[PDB]
Amino acid sequence: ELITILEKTVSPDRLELEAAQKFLERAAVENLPTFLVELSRVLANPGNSQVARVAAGLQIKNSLTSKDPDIKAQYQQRWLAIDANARREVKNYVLQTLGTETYRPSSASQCVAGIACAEIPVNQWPELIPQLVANVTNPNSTEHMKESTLEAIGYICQDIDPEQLQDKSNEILTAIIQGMRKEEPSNNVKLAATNALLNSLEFTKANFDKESERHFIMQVVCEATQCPDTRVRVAALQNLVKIMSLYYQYMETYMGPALFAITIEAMKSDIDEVALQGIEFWSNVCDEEMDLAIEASEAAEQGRPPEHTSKFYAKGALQYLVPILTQTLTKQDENDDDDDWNPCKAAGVCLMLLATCCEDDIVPHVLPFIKEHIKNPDWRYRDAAVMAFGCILEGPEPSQLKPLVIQAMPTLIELMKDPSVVVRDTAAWTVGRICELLPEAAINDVYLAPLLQCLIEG
Amino acid sequence: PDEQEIATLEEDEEELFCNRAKLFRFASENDLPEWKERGTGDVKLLKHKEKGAIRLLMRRDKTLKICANHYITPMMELKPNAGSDRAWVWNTHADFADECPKPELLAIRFLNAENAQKFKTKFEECRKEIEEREKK
Amino acid sequence: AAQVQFKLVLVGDGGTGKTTFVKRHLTGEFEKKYVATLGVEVHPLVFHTNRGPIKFNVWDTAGQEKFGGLRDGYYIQAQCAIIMFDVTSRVTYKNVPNWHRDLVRVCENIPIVLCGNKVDIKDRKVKAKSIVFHRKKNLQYYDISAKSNYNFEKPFLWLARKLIGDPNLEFVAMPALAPPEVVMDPALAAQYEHDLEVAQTTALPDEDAA
Ligand SMILES: Nc1nc2c(ncn2[C@@H]2O[C@H](COP(=O)(O)OP(=O)(O)O)[C@@H](O)[C@H]2O)c(=O)[nH]1
Ligand SMILES: [Mg+2]
Repeated sequence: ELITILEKTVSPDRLELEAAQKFLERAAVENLPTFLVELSRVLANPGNSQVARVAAGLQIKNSLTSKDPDIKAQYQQRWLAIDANARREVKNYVLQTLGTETYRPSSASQCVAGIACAEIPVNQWPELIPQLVANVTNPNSTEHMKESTLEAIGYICQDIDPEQLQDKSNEILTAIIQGMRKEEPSNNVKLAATNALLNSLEFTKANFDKESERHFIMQVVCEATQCPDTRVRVAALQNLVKIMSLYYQYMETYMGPALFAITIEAMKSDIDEVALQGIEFWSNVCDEEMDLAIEASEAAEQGRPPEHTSKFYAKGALQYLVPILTQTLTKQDENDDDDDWNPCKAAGVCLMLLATCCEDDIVPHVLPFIKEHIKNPDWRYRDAAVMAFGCILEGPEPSQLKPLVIQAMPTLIELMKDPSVVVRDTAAWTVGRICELLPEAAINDVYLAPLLQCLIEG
Repeated sequence: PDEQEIATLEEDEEELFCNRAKLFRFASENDLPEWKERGTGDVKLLKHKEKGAIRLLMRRDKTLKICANHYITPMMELKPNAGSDRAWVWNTHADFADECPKPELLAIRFLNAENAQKFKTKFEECRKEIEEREKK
Repeated sequence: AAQVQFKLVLVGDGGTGKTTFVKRHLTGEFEKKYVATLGVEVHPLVFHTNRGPIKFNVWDTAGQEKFGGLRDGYYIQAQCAIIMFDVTSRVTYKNVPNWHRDLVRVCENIPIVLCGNKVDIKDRKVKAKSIVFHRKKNLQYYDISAKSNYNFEKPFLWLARKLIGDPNLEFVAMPALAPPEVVMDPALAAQYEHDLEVAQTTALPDEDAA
């Protein structure tokens, strides 16, 4: 009768939760195999409520997994010592309950992943991978079956050690790609498959090394990025960002013909969840290229760099990135918090990263926008111009930045008194950064301290 | 939704005093009675339009939650923080801050001197008025 | 059911976070002592917005692995959650992806807020430019510090805006209710006078700290 105490686990009362936890601990300590068998029997039966099945699945998962690696290893070793017949029964119950859950987050998939992490390195559950592949590839499988199996496969790939499943990585990737393909009618299946691919990217290094398999993966991801569903697009863009982060050196053949247009369209899109990822792609590209530049600077002493394959994609895309970021900076509202993570802040951060990366080359592509919109009657464009001018201050040589006392200062001083609060605050931020820049750009400190004090109070 | 028209219930009353300050709550229930924070905000004294009841009501800042809410009685007279010049300590027997009456000991520090003195004079005036009202 | 109460979950990490951020909102204080959370202590928080009253059943989850109890059991039927990490220890930031994964594996696209505590302590160990996780997963980030009450109300405001469905939602002043007037025995009045003088003698030590 574990159903009652498992149902009690959702109640907010302290006494009920404490009693439920005590009963669970007592049952687990008294007889672990029988307790697991009863939990799996509760999980398998579809007549129970959602809460009971979810709680039983979570308890089973917690019986095998822990954040501390030592505790997780201890749990897996304890699991391997259970009676073979009881293990067979519980594994059969957990495997059969796949596809009978009407809720999107399947609790049985976590149990499957835990048992897989426990047994696959010892090769104790050989039927698991063929059964999952058959479930995914069977045309007669229901939507819930496909979603549960894909989530289980993704969890298994993300959790287990990469070396233990290299033989069946090909079949796993084939199943995931067949889930992600356009022909699939269910959007939920697409989302689950894309999330599984995202979780399994680190596991497929050997597959990515093969040219044909890497090309197929890139093609299917680029196909998925154009899916009508917004969540699928967001997941695919996250996949692209992860691929760029992990396999930068392999993106030469794909950048430009396919990735450039997709990223530009994502940046120009009006959906925030898409524009954020579009900007984040180039932000991560700039960060990786900055790391490679640091590596090259270090290896200048060592003669040859180990993996400096920096193609300067950011520099080539600068003239297209800058106008889009400046246009994005305009989209703002008065009642919006300045710390709200809208595309405006992402665009500003991307502009700062581009300034720090391309250095002296940023100014020609940004300065005309500042000159045009520094006095635009619309407060939004004026805010965008002052924000961009403040962003571009870091990274270019101060001797090149000398055209700031000529025209910038007398206008930003006025902007510090602008009726709009937003432009006032952003001009204050800009002049604060100018306060840090000016000790470098000043020929002498004869006016450093007085002007600094005047600008602090400005 | 059920927003209707939000009323702060400050109407039908005159706001005699209002200034910014920080308030502290005495942890009498704790084994160590030392002071604890309560919030920062404008401390307001509200006098009823015709009932002649003067009450203290202070909310917090950026959250606008009640942290002290009780009436003013003629018994709240003597105890000051005369050792310092930026503090005031008083006792209340029925605090409805958490929608439940409790006894409380409270402290307050406005900025340094002038706000504290003005608050003390206004508090003494209100207390004298309530004493005159109750004497009849 | 005139309330719109939501089951909020605070995951955080070992120490450095919850049960002080919550206690700041609940009663108003700064717990300077580290009492490790033992269980899933629940505190109902109430806020007032222009759209009406809003309630949060805050399920405070212990950060220590040995005190977790029902580790993921509390992440059930959750509708919003907050991940908290200390900006003075990079280890607590390293574990944020694990907490996000655990939250996602049991809840479907629930709103999540990433908060960095202890920003007022100075000597910040996790620079603002080094925090990139919120960009990766489209998570809302904030800088909070319960000691100085710096942006301590922002996460709840953002969560309320997301859950209710009104970007223009703002915190409003809580209505005031007239307290009831009661009197008691004069012996308790003398006891309270003794407590009053005890309080007035001990007020100065708090001033020196402040
Ligand atoms: N929130 C917060 N806590 C601080 C700060 N400086 C020091 N602390 C201490 O850090 C401790 C955090 O522990 P806590 O979060 O309650 O443990 P947990 O409930 O297991 O997560 C508190 O006891 C505070 O005393 C600060 O600036 N902000
Ligand atoms: Mg805790």
